[PDB]
Amino acid sequence: TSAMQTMLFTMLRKLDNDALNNIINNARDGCVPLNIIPLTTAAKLMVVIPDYNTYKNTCDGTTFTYASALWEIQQVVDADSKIVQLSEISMDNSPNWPLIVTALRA
Amino acid sequence: DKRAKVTSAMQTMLFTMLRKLDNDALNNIINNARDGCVPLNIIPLTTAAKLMVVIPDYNTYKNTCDGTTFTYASALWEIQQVVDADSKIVQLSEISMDNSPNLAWPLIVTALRA
Amino acid sequence: KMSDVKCTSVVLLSVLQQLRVESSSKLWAQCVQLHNDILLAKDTTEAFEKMVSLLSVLLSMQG
Amino acid sequence: QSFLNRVCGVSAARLTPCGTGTSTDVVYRAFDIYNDKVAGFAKFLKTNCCRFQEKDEDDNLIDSYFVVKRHTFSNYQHEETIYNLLKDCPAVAKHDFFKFRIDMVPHISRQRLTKYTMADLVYALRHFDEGNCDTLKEILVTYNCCDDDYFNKKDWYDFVENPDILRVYANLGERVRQALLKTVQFCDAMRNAGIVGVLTLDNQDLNGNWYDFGDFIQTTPGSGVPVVDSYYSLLMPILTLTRALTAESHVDTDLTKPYIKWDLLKYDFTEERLKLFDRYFKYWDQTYHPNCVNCLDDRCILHCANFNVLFSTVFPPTSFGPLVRKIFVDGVPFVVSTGYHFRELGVVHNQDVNLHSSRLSFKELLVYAADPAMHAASGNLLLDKRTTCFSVAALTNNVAFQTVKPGNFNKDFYDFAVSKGFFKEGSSVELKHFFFAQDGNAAISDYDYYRYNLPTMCDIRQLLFVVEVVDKYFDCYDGGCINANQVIVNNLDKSAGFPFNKWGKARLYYDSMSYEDQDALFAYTKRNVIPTITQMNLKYAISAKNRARTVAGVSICSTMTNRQFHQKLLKSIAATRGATVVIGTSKFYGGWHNMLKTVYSDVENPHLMGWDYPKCDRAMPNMLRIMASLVLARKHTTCCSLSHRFYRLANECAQVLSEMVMCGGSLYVKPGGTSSGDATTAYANSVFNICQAVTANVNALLSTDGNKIADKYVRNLQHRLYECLYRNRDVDTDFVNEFYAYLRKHFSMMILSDDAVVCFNSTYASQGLVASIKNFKSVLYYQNNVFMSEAKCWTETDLTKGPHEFCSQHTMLVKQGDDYVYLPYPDPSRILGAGCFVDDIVKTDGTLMIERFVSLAIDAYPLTKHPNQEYADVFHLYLQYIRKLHDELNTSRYWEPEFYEAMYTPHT
RNA sequence: GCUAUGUG
RNA sequence: CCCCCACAUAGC
Ligand SMILES: [Mg+2]
Ligand SMILES: [Mg+2]
Ligand SMILES: [Mg+2]
Ligand SMILES: [Zn+2]
Ligand SMILES: [Zn+2]
Repeated sequence: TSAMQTMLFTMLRKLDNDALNNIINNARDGCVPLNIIPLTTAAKLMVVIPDYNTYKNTCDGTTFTYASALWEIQQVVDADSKIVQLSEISMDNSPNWPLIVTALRA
Repeated sequence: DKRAKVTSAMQTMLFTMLRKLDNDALNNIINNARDGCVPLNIIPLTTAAKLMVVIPDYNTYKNTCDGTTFTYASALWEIQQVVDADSKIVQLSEISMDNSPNLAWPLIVTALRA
Repeated sequence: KMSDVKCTSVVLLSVLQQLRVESSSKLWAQCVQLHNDILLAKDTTEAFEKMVSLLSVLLSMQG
Repeated sequence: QSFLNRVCGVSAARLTPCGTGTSTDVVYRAFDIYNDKVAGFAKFLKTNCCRFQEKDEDDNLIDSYFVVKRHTFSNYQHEETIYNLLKDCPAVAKHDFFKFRIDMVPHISRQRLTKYTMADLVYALRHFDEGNCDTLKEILVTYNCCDDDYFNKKDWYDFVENPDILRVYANLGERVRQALLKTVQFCDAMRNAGIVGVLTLDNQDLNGNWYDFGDFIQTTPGSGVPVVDSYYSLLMPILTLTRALTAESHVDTDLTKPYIKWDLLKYDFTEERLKLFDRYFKYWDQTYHPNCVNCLDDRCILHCANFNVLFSTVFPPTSFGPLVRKIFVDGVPFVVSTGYHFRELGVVHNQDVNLHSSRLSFKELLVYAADPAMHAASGNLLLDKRTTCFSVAALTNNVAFQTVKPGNFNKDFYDFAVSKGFFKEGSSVELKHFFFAQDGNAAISDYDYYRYNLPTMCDIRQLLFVVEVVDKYFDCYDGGCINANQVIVNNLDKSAGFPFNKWGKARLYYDSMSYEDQDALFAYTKRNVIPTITQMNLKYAISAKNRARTVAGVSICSTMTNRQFHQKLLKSIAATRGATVVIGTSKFYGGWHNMLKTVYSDVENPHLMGWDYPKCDRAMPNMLRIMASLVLARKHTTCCSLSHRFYRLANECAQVLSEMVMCGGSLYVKPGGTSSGDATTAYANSVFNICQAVTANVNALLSTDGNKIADKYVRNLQHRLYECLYRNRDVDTDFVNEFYAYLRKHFSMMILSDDAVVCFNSTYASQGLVASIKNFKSVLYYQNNVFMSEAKCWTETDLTKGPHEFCSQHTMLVKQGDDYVYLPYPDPSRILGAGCFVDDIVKTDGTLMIERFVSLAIDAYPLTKHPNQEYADVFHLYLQYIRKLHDELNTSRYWEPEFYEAMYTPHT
């Protein structure tokens, strides 16, 4: 029951594609997608960021990288129904935790 | 013997399956027959109370059973319940064209004879 | 190379089916669509793109 | 311009010469010929007719033609004498008789005929070849079934890819029905005029008019007899391909009128069938029994069933199925089936019915539980929009939504395989066979493939000859009813079907009933009709395709009697070696070489040809399944009477052909086709395979020019073949042996269930004297409603390489011992995928994997002889893995390869 | 007698 | 929970 996950992660490490290890080590930090990742251009993607260092790595200005692909940030929910802009959050005012971002395929 | 056990099981399932029939519209169309026999394909078509429609998409829903009443098999049917494929209860207001990709197709509506 | 992609997609869908995702029909339908078009695929590119889709489906819930 | 001024006459039609003027045009049309010289249904050149097309006022071309045939003066005076006795019929084309000086020569001018006759459409549909459809395209365009841009889509002809082509042919259907009505009126005029003759298809316009009166003989008026056997018999597939009697569903048989509101309680329709027969087939000489319980022998059951196939397309689909009746047990009203209404066999009433019985013992409650009457009466009404098939009831308030679990992965064998250098990029061997997982709608999407089954008539004279030739392929066996103690059942721990799978397996029903109870149940089925319910199970296999596989587990009350009815003949077929049907023959110990040398027997110019059936389980017509069951029941002249044999046929046709199939907790009706869980499905499939091959040879031999045949024995065989089909109604029991010897000499076959390989004569097929792939394609187009793709079916020219594909095994010639031995080897991807993917995770235990891998290595031994090196290393990898596993936990011991080469040496 | 695998 | 028919093969 439990060994099938370990065998899957063993052959996932044996695969060593950049998108796969990128997604699993973002999941190691707490960055979790809430829907199925789409491959069609201009389709919606939900993803969560749990802390600010994960925002430092994963979020990149106005277009953030995920699964070795860039995604245009549109709208952010801080799980309190407060619509967060891109100019609002900085490291000066990091207490606001995890915040849900929508995106589109470049 | 175990043949007595399986014949008791089949006896009880025959006894239950005859109580499930209610003999009003069954007796009407059987006794209205001329030779005393009818096709089996019209027994639930003219005798059954419940109707179950399985609808695969949204464009089939607007043609067969849209609203709270619909006409199939020359009768009026009142929609009792609509249940999606995950066995959850679905309201009638959820079924719309903008909400249709969020629904777990197929829908299994349940109607009663008027 | 591409054979290990198919051999890990079958065990990924096995882990998903063991995590009771087949109770949800809407998720299991696109899981088996991704898995069947992984196994029918002949290139490494589309196989790895559908692989990150199926792995993102796994990493959606905690497991 | 004087001859063109003469041909118009008083009809006042603007005419242009279609060919060169004042001389005859040469066309290439299909004819139906029977002389002492040449006989058959083939294409010829017609060189005695000069044709003129009629123009409208806006000068676009019109379908009306003026076919002027100038012949001898004798036929001129004869046709004038006969046409004066036929000009008052409405269905006779206008003939203008005149003479003209081209040197006078007599001229017969016909008015407003069509470019194509009925025989052109019949030959175009019955001899169909892609890329040679110009006659069919012209007929489909000039009658507005479709415009000319419809054919730019390819796979337009295919019934499986493009099912709108049935909607295309349904627009030809009403013209065909009007031609049938005009044929009946012409036969009435011939009988009332005292004229005896034969009606051939090429003498009938596509408007329905009749125009060739040369061969007709006068008699006294009122005593004329027309011959319409070849006409209706050749026309019969077109009536259900184009759906000709679809206008009979309307209120006064008019298409611009609504449907008939038939009564829901009506089931008889016998007067309706007789009225339809006297409307459309009035001068058909044989008697028609609407209910086939009044049929003399099985060659009358095939006849009346072939008419009931056409006539049952008019009647509503609710009237068919079982006929239930209220029956009291201790004054408790039940509802049980005391009959059945068949689309093919008419109305069948049970004989032994007990309206009041105080007690219910085990046999009768088994019959009452297997009945769909109680289940479909107690259940809810169902309207399933996922399926085109007619749905009757739903047994639960739920709906079953079963899925197919993906296959478990054997990581250890994959690590061993990559340790041995397999699955490098660019090698010929890779993984292509996997367990394909399916979603919830898989069972109903696989059940919806029964929409390919269409109601299909057959050429009944041709089918009645072909059944006699197919019965010759089953002569060396013996059969008959065996007793209940003489039955042999392989696995008792199998499921007993619905609803019996709740209480136990088939072991419980074979241990609970004594032999006297089973024999009483068989005697009941010989006098009554028991309908049953077959559950659709999802097969769990490994394949290269994405499709799901569904088996139809038939209940115990059908298979228990079908075993006693068929077991002796099926065991006799499985025990006999060297015959055409090769069920029961090993491929081991030189059995593959023995089978291949049995096929390669004495054929002079041998090629190898093999074909496949597209959707054989689904698109099989009901006439051919009935014919297969009749051929298999022809071994019963001693132990069963005619009534017992018809009731066994009706039981099997009600249990495995038009059954009430339960796909996921809700009952549907099955439109037809074979069932995979039948007690006789492989052998009925073999009968159907031999039937299609024999009728492809008949269509090959009859559709060639008999003048162009060099041999005279073959030409006399063709002239006798047309006569034995369409002239005599008796079975010519020594020409059947001659045709069977001809097919054994020039068309030797190997037949397993639907897979087949033949060893045919090259110079005979290239001359068009035996069947090729083109004749198979035409036969499967008009008798099977499928398109056999030519890209799948193969032809092999060299003999020393064997057949390309038989039982999914490739063959190679190898030197084993000292003589050259054919060996079967599989695709290495199949063996590798069976090795690395298992169906259940408990099968990855070592005590089961040693057995699984030694079986896989026994199947994979003949790859070592293959010239490709990685193919040869497949068996070495399997053997090294068995060595690894056995060393973890002597030729009769299984870790050394002479054990695996002993399985293919002919001495055992 | 059980299990497994191939073939349709 | 469901898992057909037939034939071949292997181990006890
Ligand atoms: Mg003619
Ligand atoms: Mg096939
Ligand atoms: Mg085959
Ligand atoms: Zn008859
Ligand atoms: Zn018998």
